[PDB]
Amino acid sequence: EMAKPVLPDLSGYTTEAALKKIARNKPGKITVARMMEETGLKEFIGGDNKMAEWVVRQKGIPQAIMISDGYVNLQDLVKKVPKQFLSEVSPGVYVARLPILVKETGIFEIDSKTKELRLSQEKGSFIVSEGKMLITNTSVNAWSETRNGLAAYRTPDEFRPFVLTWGGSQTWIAKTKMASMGYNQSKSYGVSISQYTPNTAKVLKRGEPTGWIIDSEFADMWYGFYCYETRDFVVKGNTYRDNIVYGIAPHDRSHGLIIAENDVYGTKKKHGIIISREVDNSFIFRNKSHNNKLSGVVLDRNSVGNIVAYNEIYQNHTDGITLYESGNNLLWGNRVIANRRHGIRVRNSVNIKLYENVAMANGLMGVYGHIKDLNDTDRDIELDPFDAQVSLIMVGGELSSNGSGPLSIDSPLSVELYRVSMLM
Repeated sequence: EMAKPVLPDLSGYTTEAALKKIARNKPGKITVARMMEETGLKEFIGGDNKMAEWVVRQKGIPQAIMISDGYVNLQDLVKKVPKQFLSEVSPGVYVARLPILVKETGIFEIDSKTKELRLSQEKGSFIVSEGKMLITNTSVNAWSETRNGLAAYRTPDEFRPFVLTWGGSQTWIAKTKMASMGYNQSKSYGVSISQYTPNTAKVLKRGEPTGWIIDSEFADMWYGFYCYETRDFVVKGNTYRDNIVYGIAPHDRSHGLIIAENDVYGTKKKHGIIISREVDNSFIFRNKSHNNKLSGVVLDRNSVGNIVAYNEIYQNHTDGITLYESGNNLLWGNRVIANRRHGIRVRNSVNIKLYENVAMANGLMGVYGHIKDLNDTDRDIELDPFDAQVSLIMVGGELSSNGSGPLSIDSPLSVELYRVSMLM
């Protein structure tokens, strides 16, 4: 019998507040130099021996547009960078034919002056930032010069331009549209916020990256959003639609995240929203997650101490919410409606608290709890251990009109139920 959760205040996460976030007074230095001189690029590309695909895209030794030692905007880049590498094809509309690296001391901005920054698929363009970067009231899209359109998704391994930020960086995106980014390659999922690989991290010690993404739209992305060892990142007021694998997908010891008031739908292969592998102490609230190929919302691989609250979770093709091996979480007052399978499913998770959830008209159970032996499976039990136990407490809310019944919990360690409505 606890009190309603205290959810983080979202009032200060606005475009106006984001504009006031970078230092524009000290102009920066613009260089077109070699990719493989830079840690920001080697870190995910690999050694000199991995440079060939880039040599092919660029038809020469691989280069990048590099920003450092101060502030640079897109309009600045256009003037100082050769037209072959960054062209204005119509007013406000640019095509980058090289990648852009914001170095550690760089500060990079795109604003409403830019109608569209097109990143060339053929030429191998992408955006990496180790510094400060702000993108507002504009469009950054993965662009196919061959098709003269968006680099629309076709196959997992086909390169598409992406955005990636490294440890010690800070990023703010607001009122921006991005489409067709990312593919099945490390750090290249689409929009990725990431700490350095552990080897590079024990050296640089740059500390975890952070930032906001607000009131923006992301479409046809491999992952709408991805992060790795990321702190207090904010994702609010966005639309993630028709993305490929995942809508919003925090990973790997990220924490303090705020994922709120997003509308996530139409995910083609998997989940609307997933936090996987020790994504702890985060907040998932007031989102709509619907019509996704698998679950509406997933907590995976020992992702603990989270609050999932007041989300509208409906018409997903499997579960509303699935908890996989992720104990000690609170689900408060979610409305989980008309998902094809279960409303809320809990596998191998203990101390799950279900308070005031409405689970209605799902195809199977309203709430389904079970255990499963994961030893003879593809699971790396060293990296991701598990315990075949399930336990939960349910208080209030309502379970009704579900296809297979209100609840089923098989072989529970313990289940307590208090004043849950289950209508006949």
